[PDB]
Formats: sequence, structure tokens, C-alpha cells
Amino acid sequence: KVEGDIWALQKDVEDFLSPLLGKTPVTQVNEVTGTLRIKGYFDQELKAWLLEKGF
Amino acid sequence: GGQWRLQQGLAANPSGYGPLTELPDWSYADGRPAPPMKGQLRRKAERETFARRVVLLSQEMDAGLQAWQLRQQKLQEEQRKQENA
Amino acid sequence: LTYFSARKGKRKTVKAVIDRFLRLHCGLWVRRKAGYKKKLWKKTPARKKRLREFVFCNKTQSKLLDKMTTSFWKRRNWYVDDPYQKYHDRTNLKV
Amino acid sequence: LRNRVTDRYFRIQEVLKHARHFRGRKNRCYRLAVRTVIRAFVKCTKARYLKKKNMRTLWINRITAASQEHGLKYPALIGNLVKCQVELNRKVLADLAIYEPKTFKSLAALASRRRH
Amino acid sequence: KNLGGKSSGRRQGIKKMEGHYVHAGNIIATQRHFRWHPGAHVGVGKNKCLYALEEGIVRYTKEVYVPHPRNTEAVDLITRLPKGAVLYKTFVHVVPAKPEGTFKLVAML
Amino acid sequence: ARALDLLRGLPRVSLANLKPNPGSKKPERRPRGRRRGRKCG
Amino acid sequence: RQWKVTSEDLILIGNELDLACGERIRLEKVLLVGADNFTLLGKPLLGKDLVRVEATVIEKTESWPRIIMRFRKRKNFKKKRIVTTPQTVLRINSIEIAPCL
Amino acid sequence: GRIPGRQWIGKHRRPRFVSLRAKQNMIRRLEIEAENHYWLSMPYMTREQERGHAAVRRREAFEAIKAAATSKFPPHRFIADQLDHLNVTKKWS
Amino acid sequence: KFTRSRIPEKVFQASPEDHEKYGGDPQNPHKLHIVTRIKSTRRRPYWEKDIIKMLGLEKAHTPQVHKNIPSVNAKLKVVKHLIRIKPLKLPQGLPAEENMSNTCLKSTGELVVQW
RNA sequence: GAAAUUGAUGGCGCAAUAGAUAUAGUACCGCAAGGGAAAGAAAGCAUAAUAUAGCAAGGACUAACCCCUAUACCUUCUGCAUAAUGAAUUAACUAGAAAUAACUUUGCAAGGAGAGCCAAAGCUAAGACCCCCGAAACCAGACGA
RNA sequence: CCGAGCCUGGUGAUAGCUGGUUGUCCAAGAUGAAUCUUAGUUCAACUUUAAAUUUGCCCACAGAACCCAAAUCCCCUU
RNA sequence: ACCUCGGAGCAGAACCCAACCUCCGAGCAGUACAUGCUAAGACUUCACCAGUCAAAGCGAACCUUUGAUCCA
Ligand SMILES: [Mg+2]
Ligand SMILES: [Mg+2]
Ligand SMILES: [Mg+2]
Ligand SMILES: [Mg+2]
Ligand SMILES: [Mg+2]
Ligand SMILES: [Mg+2]
Ligand SMILES: [Mg+2]
Ligand SMILES: [Mg+2]
Ligand SMILES: [Mg+2]
Ligand SMILES: [Mg+2]
Ligand SMILES: [Mg+2]
Ligand SMILES: [Mg+2]
Ligand SMILES: [Mg+2]
Ligand SMILES: [Mg+2]
Ligand SMILES: [Mg+2]
Ligand SMILES: [Mg+2]
Repeated sequence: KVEGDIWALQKDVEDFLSPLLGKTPVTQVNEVTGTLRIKGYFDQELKAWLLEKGF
Repeated sequence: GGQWRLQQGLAANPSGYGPLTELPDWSYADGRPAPPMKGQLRRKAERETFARRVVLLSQEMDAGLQAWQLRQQKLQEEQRKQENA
Repeated sequence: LTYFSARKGKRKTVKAVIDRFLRLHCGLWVRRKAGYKKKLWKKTPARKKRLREFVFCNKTQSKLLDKMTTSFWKRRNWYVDDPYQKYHDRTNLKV
Repeated sequence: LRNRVTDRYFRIQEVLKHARHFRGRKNRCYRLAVRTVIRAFVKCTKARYLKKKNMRTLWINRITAASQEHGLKYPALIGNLVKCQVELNRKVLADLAIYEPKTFKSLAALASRRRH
Repeated sequence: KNLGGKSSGRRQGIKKMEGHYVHAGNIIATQRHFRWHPGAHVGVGKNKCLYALEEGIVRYTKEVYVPHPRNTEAVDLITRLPKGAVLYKTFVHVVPAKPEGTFKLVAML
Repeated sequence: ARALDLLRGLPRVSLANLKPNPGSKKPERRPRGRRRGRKCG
Repeated sequence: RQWKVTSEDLILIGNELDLACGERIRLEKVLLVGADNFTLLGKPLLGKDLVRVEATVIEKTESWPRIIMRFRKRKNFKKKRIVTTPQTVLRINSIEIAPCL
Repeated sequence: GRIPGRQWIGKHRRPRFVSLRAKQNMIRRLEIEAENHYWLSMPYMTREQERGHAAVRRREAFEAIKAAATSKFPPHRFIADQLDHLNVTKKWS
Repeated sequence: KFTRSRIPEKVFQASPEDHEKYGGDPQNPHKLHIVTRIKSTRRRPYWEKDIIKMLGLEKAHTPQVHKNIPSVNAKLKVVKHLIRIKPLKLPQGLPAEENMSNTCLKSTGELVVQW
């Protein structure tokens, strides 16, 4: 349920996840549906990260 | 008559490398050069890749020989260094 | 099997499968080994031990059984003291 | 007859227009026309190889005639021109034989000279 | 008049060639009679199949063959050899790879 | 949002402009023609 | 290809040339130049100083539709394609020679 | 004068004969391959010298292959593509 | 049966007569092969087909440069009847980055840095 | 294959080979039972026979033919010009129906679904996928010496 | 048109058998086991699509039996 | 006459390989009564079914071929 600059969110997610993976994660930005899909399971890490960002 | 061309060191096929194919087919009447032909550009790219591969393979083999030389030197110097008492 | 029953129009279950196989929810099918109760007096102890075991099915065998049973048999069942409760799910499975 | 084809006339005509110059019922009856039109198109496709093959044979025949007029044989002419580094092709050589007989005479003399 | 003889092959032979990494319990070779003899860290089943008793690398060697004295036929065969003769056989060994454990610090009492 | 501004710029949304989401409607395969006809799979 | 050419001749090249129609060009690979009483032969190409062949892009067209038909009996194998090749008509304007022998 | 059965397959076949042209062709091929033997008889490096000299490049190439294989993923979807379909009813007022 | 053929090693041991005939010095041997496929892989065993594909000789009469090292030589020995091998000669040494785009492989087997 | 229990004038039809068999259960066929129609508002020829040679065309050509190239199609077969099958030809009609599980695209999301059902990211919705003709027969009830 | 009439119905009988199966275009795509079974089918192998991540083929040396040949298997490199 | 299983050759050297192919053998016995129970890891008759081997551990002691399901 992403609103606004989904591309800014994608950049932030890539920055946050590349150190964990060691490579820039592969992602799909559904700008229509407002979703960001990342290859691999990062649900817990992304939940913690979004909590820190205050969403 | 491709055998004679090969003996003279030319391409067996006159349509291979040579003036008749590598030179520009035309130019503007003013004298301005024509844009490079598609076939000539493709052939130049292929020759560049061929030269790059030649360089890469030569460098890899030379580096391998140097590394083997260094390994032999390290082995002999270390086995000599073991003589310390 | 019956893909469309004549009374409901539904897909039917092959009850011969239900009488023989256990489905673990994750998608695995467990079975007994054939002959595990037959002429045990002439089978070596190792063979008897192999025969007394509960055994998983192939991928294609599992697919066949899935086709032959309906979605009722492929649900989560929270039985009281199910001996297979722990086996109903897979863990640490990479691909 | 919920859905019926209404274009069959035009679909038939597309084939028949290519058969209109055939003999017999092949130019009228679609059943027969379509088979022959397919064969005609396949022949048209495969004939692009034979056109090139026959032109070179025609050029070689004409060059042979022209060179024999000057005592040369076609192999000698072609080989000696190559050895003299003249890269005229057979199409041009046949054109010269027909329309520039003095130039072809010059080339034949050149080939014989090189041969000697 | 010739019946039978339709039995299929037993698919026996070496399962792990030399240098292959082998975990404990892996069958190394199945044979009908003793083509290869068990070496170090290699066991023998009822049916004379060779399996690895440790986790390591499989090696094949040739070693002098001294049978168990209770193996009466082999002992007689040896008794009939000349003085210089020594029997040899092909043996399969597993060169164990990992150490059998390490000492770790658990508590700094 | 910029999407609503794009709408403001674009033609009116009507029943003549509607399209299913790409990838949601697979083409229907039916046994006519060379590749799907003859023995029809 | 090699074209036997003279002033005012028309030549049909089977490809687009990236030239505007009416644009003047110099044909640089001249293998032979000949007159009534003499001919000059390159080995294989004559020098630029000797001969100057000039042309003009008169037309840029597409060829008539060419049919490519593939058929194999008793295999349900039948394919049809129509291809049009680009073409350029060039008019040879003049052939000049110079006394550079 | 007919050959029984089908030609070139049976026990009795059409006698085939070797022309001087065929002999020359075979000899030409043989000469090419004798030269191949000579040029294959002089390795530049020994097997032990070549051991590992290309390991780095081979590993990087396989890393590239793995990256391409594991980067497969659906493409992005843009609001612009969806909304541009409204233009099918663009007119002149 | 038909099988892979093991070429005896003595086949690949050049003699002084061969050295004179072909003009290669066993000391300081050439570094790179130029290999061209001059024969079809059709009607040849699948292993020869695979070797050709590995060496990148799918197109006939297209020269390919390979290392003159024992493993490449083993593959080339497998498919030696389908290829022409000539040493790559470098009269001006290997091309520099400046003239990497101005090289040409002469039919003699020389890579000249001027074209 | 249950039950307890739950409780609930119109046409993205046909339009005279279609739609009813139907203008009619008539004509006609049958001893009888019984079967049961049709229809109303291009092909084929003629103008103008025919020319050496040949899957009838193609490459062409100044030129129709002459030249060169070219072993119909479908189906069934390891393999068909095959002297294996089918087809005179035109018109019209005449043959891929669907679940389980997937995948794709939406929605919502530890929940989904408009009760029931599923759920250890699932659930809901949609999209995609399963032909035509043909026996000799068997049985029931009539009709027939 | 009687080795068991004819008609209607069950009935769109059934057919592992024969025949047929209609737009365009591109792409990948070829030779074991059981079975009242060899005119069929199921599993395998092959094949197609999509997906995951990481080694795959080639491959020298070393290695693979006593009894009584061509080659093969295995894998560092490449 | 044969139909299942097994040994040898064809099929020489990993495995695998047919036949109305050339030969041979078996439908168990002897033994004991841990010839128990459990369990890593493997093999596998080209599928499945079925069939093999087995460390460690526990417990006594100190083994060398035929056939499913249902039904009783
Ligand atoms: Mg046997
Ligand atoms: Mg097809
Ligand atoms: Mg004959
Ligand atoms: Mg009820
Ligand atoms: Mg009607
Ligand atoms: Mg008419
Ligand atoms: Mg026929
Ligand atoms: Mg028939
Ligand atoms: Mg007929
Ligand atoms: Mg009477
Ligand atoms: Mg009668
Ligand atoms: Mg039927
Ligand atoms: Mg293809
Ligand atoms: Mg049976
Ligand atoms: Mg059958
Ligand atoms: Mg198996």
C-alpha cells in the first residue's frame, strides 16, 4: 500500500537491502497498483525498516 | 582462381579483405566522405573483437607462465629457507 | 474417477485412495509398504523392518493421488493428538 | 447459423486472381486453383537460385564464345586475368564481349600475353 | 529347448571411483565375488558390498593379501605358494576428511 | 498525484477507452489454421 | 556488383543508400574505363586521379512484392511471406578521364 | 543391364569408381591434416603451467551467467502506459 | 563398434623434416592457433559436434583464435579432421590499445596492425 | 452416495440447407407399425475448337509456345509420383464441450470470501485447457402369415 | 437384403478400429518396464513452458579383478 | 513347447544391453531361535511396486529365491 514516489521507495529499499544481500536486489515497481515486489524473503527486515521510518 | 591469390598472399576470394571491398564505394561529389557502409562497420567491429581476443589470450598465457615461474621460485626458496638451525 | 457426479455435478473422491494413503497437508503422501503383513516368517529381520515403515510417495504418485481426492482431504485438520501433527509441515526446505 | 463467413468471396478471389492465367479448370475452380497457385509460388521462390545459376552459365557461355573468337579458352582467359589482377566479373566480361569487342580483344590479348 | 536366461543385469560395480568424496555409510562398490577388498574405513556387508565407514576420499591401492587363518581354503592356497611369492589384492580405502571433533570453550567458570 | 493530472490532460474515460490489465487475459487457443489445426493437438 | 556504365545510364541498386533524391555522388571503385580506341584497366582499381565517375540519386523506391513460399508435401508445411526490397535508381551523369598516366 | 534391388544398399550394388578428381580431393584434405598434426605437435605451455591460468576469468564469466540467471524478474509497470490507452478516443474539437 | 579414436602420441611428434616443411620452430613455439572449420560436422559423431561448438567453430571458414595449450590441443586433436590450424603470426607484436581498431588478419596468418 | 442441520415479459436466439419435421405430419415410401420431404422473394457453357513437349507452372523473353528448372494434393506409413486411400466440380452446411492443480493479472491480506470454505501468505475474482462421422450388435414395446 | 423379421425407443449404443478435424506468422521439438499386452495404455526416458540458484559438459594424470580388441567409466585444468 | 526367478556366453575392460539364440539351475532346505529393536548414510534390475547394504545406539550374547491388493 505505497503512495507517492514508489521509485523513491524502490531506491531506498535497494539501498537498505544491498548490504544484506551483497548485491542490489532485483525488484519490480508496479506503479499502477502502487506496490513494490522484491525477489527473496525480506518480510521481517522490511517490516522493521518501515517501522523505523515511522510508517 | 583462389589458389593463386592465396599464394600471392591475398584473400582467396576477391570479395574478402582488399581494396575492392574495404574502400568506400562512393563519396559526395563535393568530396565529403560517405558515411561508413554497414558491412564495413560490421567487419571492423568483428576485427576489433578478434584483435581484443588475441590480446586477451596472449596476456593470459603470459601471466600464467609468469605465475608458474613465481610458484617454482617460491617453492625452491621456501624449501631452502627450511634449512635454518 | 468421476469428474462430474450425476447428482451434484461435483468431482468425486476415489475412496480406495483414502483407505490406503495419508496426506500430509504440505503435499506429501504417506503409505504402508506392500506385503508388510504377508508371510513374515520367511522374511529377514531387515526386510521386515523395511516393510514395517511408513513411506512417502513420488511426485507423480502424489500428483495422481491429489487428482484422485477432492479438496476436502487436502485441508488443515487440527486433531487432538494427531501423531502426524509435526509431519504436516515442512521445515528448512530449500527449493 | 449464429456466425457465418461473409467474406468467402474475397478469400476465394485472392487465390483465383493468381490462377487466372492458368489452363483449364485450374483458373476457375478454387479446389484446383489453390493447389496450383501454391506450386506456382513455390516455383517462384525456388527459381531465384536458378536465375543466378543460369545467368552465370550464360555469362560463361558468352565469354567462352568471345574468347574462342581470339584463340583463347575460357579457363585461360579467367585465370590469366586474375593473375594480372583484373577483377572484372563474368557479367561484365560478357557485357564487354557483346558491346565492346575491341576492349574484349584487348583483355584476351592481355590474358594470352600473361599466359606466355 | 533352452529356457530361462532372461535375468537382467545386477547393476553392480564401483559406485565411487577414486578421489570421489564419500560420506559415512555410502556404498562404494557392489560385487558378486571379492573383486575389491575392504581397506581402511571400508566395511563389508553380507553380500560383499563395500561401504564407507567414515567421511572422506576413496582411494584404490594394491596390497599384500594375508587372509584370516580361519579361512582354511585361502590358507592352503598360500601354503602351496613358492617362497618368494606374495599374493596381492586391490583394496579400497576411505581417507577420512574431517577430524572427529574439536574442543570448544563452553563456559568461562 | 501526477496520475490524476495525466487524467486531466487525457481524453474522457468512457466505455470506448477501457482495456483489461495487460497479462490478465490470455489469448484463446482454438484449432484453426496450420499450427493449431489438422490433428488439433 | 560491377556495373558497365556510361553517361546518362540508369542503374538500379537493390538497397537504400541514405541519400536524398537528386543528390550527386562520386563512384570511387572504377575498375575499367574505355573509349573507342583505348581502354585503361585497374589492378584492380584505377586511380582517383585518372577517372571520375559521377552519379545522381534519381529515385528511391521499393521493389515489386516478391513472394517467398515454402511447401512440403504430406507435412502440413505451408508458409507464405511477401517481401519488398528497397531500391535506388542512380543516373550516371558523366565519366571524366585525366592525363595522369 | 540392371542392378537387382535398390542401388547402393544391397549385397549387389552399382560398382562405384574413384576418379582422379576424387583422389586429388582426398589427398588435398590429407595434406591439410598433416599440417594440422604438425601445428598441434608444439604446445606453448605444459599442462602444469596451464593449470589455473584462466581460473579468474572463467569464474568471472560464470558469475556473469549466474547474475543473468538470477536477475530474471517481471518488468516494471507504469501509470503512463495504462493511461495512454485513453488516447484511442482522442479527437479534434 | 564405432567409438572415439585414440590418436597415438607419436602422431603429434614433429620431425626435423616437418619443421623444415612447415616453418615452425619447436623452440619458442607459437602462442595462438588460428582454427577454421573447413568440414561439416554433419555425419560426424555428436562428440565432434560438441567439440566444434565448444571451440566456437560453428561457422565454416571463419577463423577463430585459440590458445596453443595442451587442453585446447586435446580438443583440436579430437576434431582435427574438420579444421585447418595455422599459427597466428605477429610481425609487429600484439596490437596496442591505440591500433586495436586497425588490425587485419592476413590470409598468411599474420595479424597486421595496419589496414 | 445420504441425512441430521441451513433456508430460498424478455433475448450479445435463428432468418428459408438456419429456426420447428412443418407451406405438412401433407406429398411420397411401407401390408402395417412406421419413415417423411421440397419449396417463396459460382460451377457449366456461349461469344471464341485445335499445333511438336509432357503435374501444365515458374525463370523468363521483344515475343503465347518453343529454351532451362520442376516426380499433383490429402491421409496412412520406416519410406508414396507411386500402379496405396479420398476427391468430377461449384455453392451452402459440416468437427475441441470441462475439471484438479498450476501460471498470469486485480482486490484484500494473517486473514480472504456477500454464512457454509480455505488459511503456517493466504484467500477471493477473472483469464487459458480436453472433437466429428461410422458398425455388426443387445434389450423393451409395437407391427407384420 | 432371415444362423433368427421389421419398426420405434433405450440411442448421440459401443468401437484400443478406419476416415475427417476449417485463419496468418514465428519459435522449441525425434526411437526401457508392466500390461488377457505388443493395432492400446500407465510409468520412465525424451519433449515444451515458466521459475529458483550453481555448477554442468569436455577433460589429461591417478584410479576401476582375479578366473580365464576398439574402447568405456571417473575429473584438476581448459 | 513356453510364460516367474537366478548363473554363464552373446555383452572381452564402469553400468546397461534381444532372441524361435547357446548352456545350466530354483520354486527350498540346513541352522539357530537376538536368526532381536532401533537407526545415520547409501544401492537398486533401467518406471512404480518390490528388492538390497549399513555405521552409531539399545538388548541378548561372545546364520548360508520367490506372489501384490482385496478377502478371509
Ligand atoms: Mg543373462
Ligand atoms: Mg506445427
Ligand atoms: Mg531397382
Ligand atoms: Mg437435508
Ligand atoms: Mg426448414
Ligand atoms: Mg462463370
Ligand atoms: Mg493416388
Ligand atoms: Mg487402406
Ligand atoms: Mg475415387
Ligand atoms: Mg395366407
Ligand atoms: Mg425382409
Ligand atoms: Mg462413436
Ligand atoms: Mg525450428
Ligand atoms: Mg493379467
Ligand atoms: Mg489394441
Ligand atoms: Mg531404480
